[PDB]
Amino acid sequence: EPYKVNLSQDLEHQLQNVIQELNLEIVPPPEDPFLPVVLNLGKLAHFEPSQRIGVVPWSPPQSNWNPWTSSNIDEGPLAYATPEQISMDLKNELMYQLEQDHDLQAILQERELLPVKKFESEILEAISQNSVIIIRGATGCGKTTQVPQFILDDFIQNDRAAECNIVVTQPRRISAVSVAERVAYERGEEPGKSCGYSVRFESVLPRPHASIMFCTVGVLLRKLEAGIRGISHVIVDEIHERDINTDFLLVVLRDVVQAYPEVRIVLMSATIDTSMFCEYFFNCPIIEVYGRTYPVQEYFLEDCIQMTHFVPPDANCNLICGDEYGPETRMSMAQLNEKETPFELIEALLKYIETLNVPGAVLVFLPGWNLIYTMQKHLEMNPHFGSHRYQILPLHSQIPREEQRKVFDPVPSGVTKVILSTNIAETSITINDVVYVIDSCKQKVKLFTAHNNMTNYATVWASKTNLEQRKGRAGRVRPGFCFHLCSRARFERLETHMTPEMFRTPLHEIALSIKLLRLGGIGQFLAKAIEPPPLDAVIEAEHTLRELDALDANDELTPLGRILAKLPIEPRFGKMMIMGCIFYVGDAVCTISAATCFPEPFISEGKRLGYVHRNFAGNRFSDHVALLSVFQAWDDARMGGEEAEIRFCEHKRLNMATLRMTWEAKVQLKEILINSGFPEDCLLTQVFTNTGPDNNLDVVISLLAFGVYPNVCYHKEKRKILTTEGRNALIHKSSVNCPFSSQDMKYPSPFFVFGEKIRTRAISAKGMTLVTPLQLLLFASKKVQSDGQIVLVDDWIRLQISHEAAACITALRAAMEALVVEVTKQPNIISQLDPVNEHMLNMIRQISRPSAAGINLMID
Ligand SMILES: Nc1ncnc2c1ncn2[C@@H]1O[C@H](COP(=O)(O)OP(=O)(O)O)[C@@H](O)[C@H]1O
Ligand SMILES: CS(=O)(=O)Nc1cc(Br)cc(NC(=O)c2cc(-c3ccccc3)cs2)c1
Ligand SMILES: [Cl-]
Ligand SMILES: [Cl-]
Ligand SMILES: [Mg+2]
Repeated sequence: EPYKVNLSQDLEHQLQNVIQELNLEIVPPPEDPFLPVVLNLGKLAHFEPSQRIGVVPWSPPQSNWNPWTSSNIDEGPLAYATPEQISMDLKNELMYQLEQDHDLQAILQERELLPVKKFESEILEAISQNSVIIIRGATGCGKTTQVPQFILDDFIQNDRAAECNIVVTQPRRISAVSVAERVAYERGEEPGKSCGYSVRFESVLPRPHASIMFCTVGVLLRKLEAGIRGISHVIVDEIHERDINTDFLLVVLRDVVQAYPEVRIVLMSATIDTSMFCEYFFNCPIIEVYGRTYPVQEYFLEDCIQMTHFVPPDANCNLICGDEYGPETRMSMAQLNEKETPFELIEALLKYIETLNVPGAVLVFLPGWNLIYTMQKHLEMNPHFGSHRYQILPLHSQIPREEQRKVFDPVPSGVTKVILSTNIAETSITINDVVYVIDSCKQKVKLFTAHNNMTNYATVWASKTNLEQRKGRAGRVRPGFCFHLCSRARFERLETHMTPEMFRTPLHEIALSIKLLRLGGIGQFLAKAIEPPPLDAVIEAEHTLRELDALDANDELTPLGRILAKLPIEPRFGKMMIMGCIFYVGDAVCTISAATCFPEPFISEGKRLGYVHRNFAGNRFSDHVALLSVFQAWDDARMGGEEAEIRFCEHKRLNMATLRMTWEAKVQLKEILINSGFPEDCLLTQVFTNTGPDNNLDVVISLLAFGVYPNVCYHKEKRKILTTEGRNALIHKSSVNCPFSSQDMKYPSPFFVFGEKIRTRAISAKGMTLVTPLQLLLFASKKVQSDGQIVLVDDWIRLQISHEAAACITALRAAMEALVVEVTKQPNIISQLDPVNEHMLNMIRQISRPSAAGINLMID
């Protein structure tokens, strides 16, 4: 039914007077109430379109240049020091370290036994003679940790240390950091000397000479605006993962290596068909790397049920079982849901592994942290799996690096190490005690569908290549056992390979990177990829960027697009942050934005929020206000020094690591807006109240509606909400807006904007913030139609509201867009806006108020 909006007569008129002063078109009302007219003003201001394939330039290392900071070395000995001097000094330093440090000699002795060591000479010849090589070999040979070292030490030992600066790309944040720490440790160092790392919002720079930067590809791409300056070698690691940014970088690097053949590219791959990569890079050589494998006995779901005598409480391949297996096996398998992972069978399998009386670690492949937590809980219930007999360790990207390194530690005699792992343990790391693999046969992939703005953290079937790779992890120390939890018939219906990310990932961020780097057309450049993305993804990226006014009608980068290109967040949040700067609430909007890059700081364990966490929300029915209020309290507690911070965080059940990384990310976002010319004064920390009148916070909530659009919903009763699609959905358990018990919430408005629309067995809105009907019209709606008493918003909900208010508010939206265009041309103008534009912003400030829509959040 149409929702009744109670806005005052004075507000009606003030809106009309601002639209008067903007000399703007109040789209008049229809004659026939069944001829509904579109209120949506077209664009009221544009960027002067520009005229319409570039190569990223390359230059080699040189002694007076810091390639990591992209700046001349002017202070210190290294400003004038000769390459010969630098090389002699680094060589002398290294030989002396090696002859003095006994713990270091011992570590080198371990290095010299890695399978890859035998191929050191062959690898180094191939690189010295070819612009591009591929190093191919089984996971655990030592490609990742040793090859960057082999190259550096080659230069150091041959008196040319100064001529060597290596970029190593990794498809994951966790790999870039872990490998940097591991390689530093192998060289008797911490990151910051010969090794360093750069990931989104965190870096430890290496020394400028004879050094290795481990990064994520996203970092190297954002740093390319000035070219690859002072680097001898780009090692692209784990190319077989088909991480989308790695696929993208291979396009860039192939044009680099064609134009600048003195550069060295080294691609490194697990044992897959690398023909594609070889052919792509002008039939470059492939260096085979190998060492001792062992046979691994493979079993499937039928073999597992039979040999454990286990009994449980697309077509279904658990009803298919051959006649060489007994009837209780078939009857038991046929009771298992293929969409579930049988946690109880995994327990039974661990117990069967005991009876073999061959000691070794068990690696369990589980798709996400949810099934690792679920497995871990289930085990730590049964006292059989206590400290006396078992060390059960989780391995996922989000647990702290102290805990992640424990998977490599050895375990007391008579205790069995069990690793409950994501696919990090498939090809990117090697745990050395492993004799037994239990394989869920599933992957976790983020699927996004634009048409309905639906996110699905999907549990999908692994590939045969994934099952073969997972089986290989059992056969590094002795003959091993791999227990696949899929039926033999399910295995026959598995794809050979996962879909590459390039085929199933939104491309608007890569599109911005192509345009910032002057590489040509989005379509044109992506057509040269090794396996190009689907057309509809390209069209969808171009549509997103034009709608944001990041591209002009000639598909060229606007001054707005150039700032969004530089901000390492979702473009829509980038634009939200520019709007925050204009309203002088930049700090708060940079915090909302930074927080989307990290897990929730609330340690809530998948249950409904308790009293302490709900309290951070005040009277705003907003997960985002809760998050801003946590940061304000945390930042106050931190005045008391580290231990006061630790105590505040564990007394409030907060993840301190997440609050610190989010804070660092906010500081970096603010720096980029500063260097784009936004004044310091629009980005200051602003104390606020989450209970009393606060116009700064009202504007932040208006801008959050813009940021998360089109995620709007309407509350019916209890946890039931109506989505943009006219569809029924649930309030996420996580939300301060989820009813703790049977007490139903009394929302002063039924409208919510939210961070994520999530598909599981149902549709969920996670990260929910109540907005007024005025904020809906202003920033949480594209198309609005009026019959003259009733408005239809994006074809999914109706408001009973003045035709004049609705059209006046839609015009404010259009007026606000035009100012954003003008502000991005010259950001310092926000200091000194002409009066009509201040009145426009004051009107948005006013209709952001709860009072503006007849709401008082202090009276329930
Ligand atoms: N943090 C660590 N602790 C212990 N061993 C490690 C660690 N990191 C790597 N290794 C060991 O180094 C060896 C080489 O690993 P890596 O270079 O990743 O191989 P590849 O890249 O060829 O798969 C393996 O035996 C692995 O177990
Ligand atoms: C473009 S290139 O390939 O020639 N070099 C290159 C390659 C890669 Br991967 C990363 C980086 N730099 C960084 O990641 C960072 C630099 C800083 C910084 C700190 C203080 C002052 C100035 C810069 C912080 S992170 C550089
Ligand atoms: Cl191996
Ligand atoms: Cl493929
Ligand atoms: Mg590797």
